[PDB]
Amino acid sequence: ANKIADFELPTIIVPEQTIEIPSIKFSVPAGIVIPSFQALTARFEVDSPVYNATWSASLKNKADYVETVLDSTCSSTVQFLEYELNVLGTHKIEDG
Amino acid sequence: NDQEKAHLDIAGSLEGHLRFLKNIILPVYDKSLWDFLKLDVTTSIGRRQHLRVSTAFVYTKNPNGYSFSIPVKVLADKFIIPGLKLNDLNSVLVMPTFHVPFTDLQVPSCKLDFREIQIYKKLRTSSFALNLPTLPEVKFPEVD
Repeated sequence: ANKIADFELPTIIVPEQTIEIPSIKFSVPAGIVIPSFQALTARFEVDSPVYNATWSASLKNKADYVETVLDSTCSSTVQFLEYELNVLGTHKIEDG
Repeated sequence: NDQEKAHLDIAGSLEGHLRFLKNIILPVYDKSLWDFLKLDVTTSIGRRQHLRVSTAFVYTKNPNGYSFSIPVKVLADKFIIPGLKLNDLNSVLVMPTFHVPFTDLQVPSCKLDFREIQIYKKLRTSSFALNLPTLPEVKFPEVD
């Protein structure tokens, strides 16, 4: 710089720097864990002040028997539109 | 969605002012809406009108249920797993320490087993750097 323009460059001193490497973690599988079926519930409800209907399906697995309960109820403004249906079914499996 | 149960719930609420339309008369029946329906509230005059819909789905599962996992033995600082005992290959291989030239990496020795599986809980890497004059030397400290 002094050779080319009679002007020396200011000296730069860039000090230590600390670069962070995050604590990385790799998780690999060990075994399978498949949950057992216990209960499944599905409920559908509609409400209107001309029509109120509710369906409920419940499928349960207790011991060695599956239970299935179905409810279907409906109400309306007409005296022949309000019903109730119920179903209960037990199915026990014993060595086939 | 978690490790206990699955839950899907959707709800919908509809509100309006359907009042001027509840006041309709059926000329074919010669009777009105609410008269034929035999319903007065919300129907005779028509007040604020509502409609509700709800859908619920719940499944219950066991966090363990049927858990088939590989047996692992933890004694002090290593995991030992009784793998298949096939006497075909060598018994055990010991790899001593090796120094990588042009650096300061220190790899400790290892003992690999064929019949079983031995892994070291903690692995230690010493600090190492390069040799660059008047240059920013990147020194990597030890890591466990």
